Amino acid sequence: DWSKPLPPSERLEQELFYDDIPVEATGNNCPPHIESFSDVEMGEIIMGNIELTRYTRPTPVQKHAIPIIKEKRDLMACAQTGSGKTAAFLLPILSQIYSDGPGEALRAMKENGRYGRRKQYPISLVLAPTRELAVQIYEEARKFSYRSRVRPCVVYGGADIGQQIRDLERGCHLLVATPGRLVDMMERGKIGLDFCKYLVLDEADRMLDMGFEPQIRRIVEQDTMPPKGVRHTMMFSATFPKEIQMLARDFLDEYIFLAVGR
Ligand SMILES: Nc1ncnc2c1ncn2[C@@H]1O[C@H](COP(=O)(O)OP(=O)(O)O)[C@@H](O)[C@H]1O
Repeated sequence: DWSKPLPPSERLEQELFYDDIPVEATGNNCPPHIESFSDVEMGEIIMGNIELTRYTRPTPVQKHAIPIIKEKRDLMACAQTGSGKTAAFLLPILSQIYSDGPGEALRAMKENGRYGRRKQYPISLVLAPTRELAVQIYEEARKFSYRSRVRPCVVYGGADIGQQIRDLERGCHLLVATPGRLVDMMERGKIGLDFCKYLVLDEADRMLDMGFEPQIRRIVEQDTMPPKGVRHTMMFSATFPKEIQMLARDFLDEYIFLAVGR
């Protein structure tokens, strides 16, 4: 069902569509890396969209992070920007979702709430420090969710929350958001973190530099999100100061530390 692609759409494909660096990797029973996307199975939809995006081979961070996430192991990864981090986590996550489906849980619930008052339960949550990074992540998600049942969404401050609220209502299996706006959404009862199995923190060090830790601890520890060990968590940070080390200690479980040249 959720594994079978939908009929193509010329209109969308229009809209939608340095290496060999040594890597450090610490942790228990760390899953082996891939040299090509076909080394592991991610389904027709993913492989189909990888072709459309013209991704020949995985980048370094993609080579080690993808199989680790596929194996449902928590991850802490220090990689520079512009290294393919985004896809490194969206491909395996989206692949997992297509394979498993939404579940009879979120399925037998697609019809709740009232007209103009629907609560959404994202299966996946991605936190970014800025509207720019959030939008990028979001665009990459649309390309990989092309011809799939997954509907990506993105919310952030600095723009009307009204339009954003109306977009969420239409459905949201994967949510990209800046911490501030997401907290707003939750207080307004528009978002529930009860079924969130995938949590990604992109550029965590940048988020703390901006003082987003309170809102993030609020989002992850002071609410309804499944705890570590149950949910699958991934952290991406270019630097690794003590604050980030502590943030990883609290949010990650028996994780793998991945350093791509830094
Ligand atoms: N495996 C890949 N092969 C070829 N190009 C890629 C690959 N992964 C990402 N890119 C290119 O890099 C860009 C995305 O960079 P990005 O992943 O957003 O950096 P970051 O992860 O730090 O945000 C895309 O526009 C895409 O063309």
